[PDB]
Amino acid sequence: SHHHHHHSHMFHYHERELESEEGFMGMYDRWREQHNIEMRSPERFNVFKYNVRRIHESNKMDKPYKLKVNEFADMTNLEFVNTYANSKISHFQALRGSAPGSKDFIYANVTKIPDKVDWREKNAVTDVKGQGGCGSCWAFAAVVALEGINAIRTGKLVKFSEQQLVDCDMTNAGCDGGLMEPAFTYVIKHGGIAPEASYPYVGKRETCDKAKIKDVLKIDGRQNVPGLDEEALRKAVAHQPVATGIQLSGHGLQFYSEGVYTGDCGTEPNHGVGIVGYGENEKGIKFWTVKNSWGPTWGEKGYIHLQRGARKEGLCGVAMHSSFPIMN
Repeated sequence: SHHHHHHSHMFHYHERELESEEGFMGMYDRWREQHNIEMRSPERFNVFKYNVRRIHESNKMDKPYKLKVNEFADMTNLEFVNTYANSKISHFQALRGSAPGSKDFIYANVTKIPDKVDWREKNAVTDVKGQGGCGSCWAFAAVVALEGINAIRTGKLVKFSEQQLVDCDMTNAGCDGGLMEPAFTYVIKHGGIAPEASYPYVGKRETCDKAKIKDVLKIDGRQNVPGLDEEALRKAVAHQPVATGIQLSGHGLQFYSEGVYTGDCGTEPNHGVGIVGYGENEKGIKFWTVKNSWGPTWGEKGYIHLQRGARKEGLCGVAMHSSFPIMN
C-alpha cells in the first residue's frame, strides 16, 4: 500500500478467499497440501481461520516485518508456545541464577567495534537446526556460541552436539529446560563437547553415552554479558556469537516471516537462541540477527532480525541473560 513507509517458503492467497466459508475451506485444503498436513477437523479449520484473519490484519498495518501463513497456522498460540518455546529459561534463572544486570567482563574496555557484524558471512555459523518439542533451547543456544568460537579460531566450521548436553549435563534438566551458563560449565569441567556427527540429536533425553564423546572441542572459561545493557551485548557479539534467552510468545512470533521484528514481546525468556550479528536496515531500524532452532521454514530461513535498542531488557528480553564461552 502506497501510504506504508515502515517496511519498503511463502503461502500465497487472495483476500477474496477470506470472504466466504467455501473460499476459506479451499484456502485451508491448499494450505494443508502445501505444508504436507493431512490432519483436518472443524476445530483445526476454526484455528486456521482465527490465525489467518490475525495474519491478514497484521500485514495491513505499517510495520517493518511481515507474517506468513506457515505450517503452524492450525495451532493456537498456547499450543504453539507449549510445544516449541518451553525451555523455562526465566523460570530456572529465578530458581538458580541472579536478577538481570546482577572476574570482570573481558570486552568491557573495548572502544572500537564495527557498525555491522554478521557471523554467517564469516564461516562461524552452521545451518539452522530443528529442536522439536524438547525444551533443549538452552543446549542449542550454547552450541551456537561453541560452534562460533571454534570456527573463529580454527577456521573449520564443525557442528557440535546438543544431545551430549541434554544427556550428560546433570546440572540442567534435559528436555525439561535449563540454562546456557551451566551448559558451558559442563563443557569446561567434563572434558569437552563432541561433534554432532559423533553424538547425534534425537530430541529426547537418553542415557549419557561416553562412547559417542570423542574429537571434542575443549574450552577454558565462560562469562555472562553484563545484563540490561545492549551496548555491552553489542561489544560481545562483535567478537563472537553469544547465547541468550528470548521470549517467543504471541502470534507475531509464531508467524514471523521477514523484516525487523518490532512487535509485542515479553521479558520472560522461554527459549534459548544464538545472537550471530547486528546491523541497521535501510530505514534506520537497528537490529540483532538471531539464529533460531525451529528449522528453515520459520522466519528468514530460520533466522529472526529483532529490534535492537528497543528497551533496557532488549526486545523479547534478549539483553537479560546472555553468555559466551572463552578459549584463553
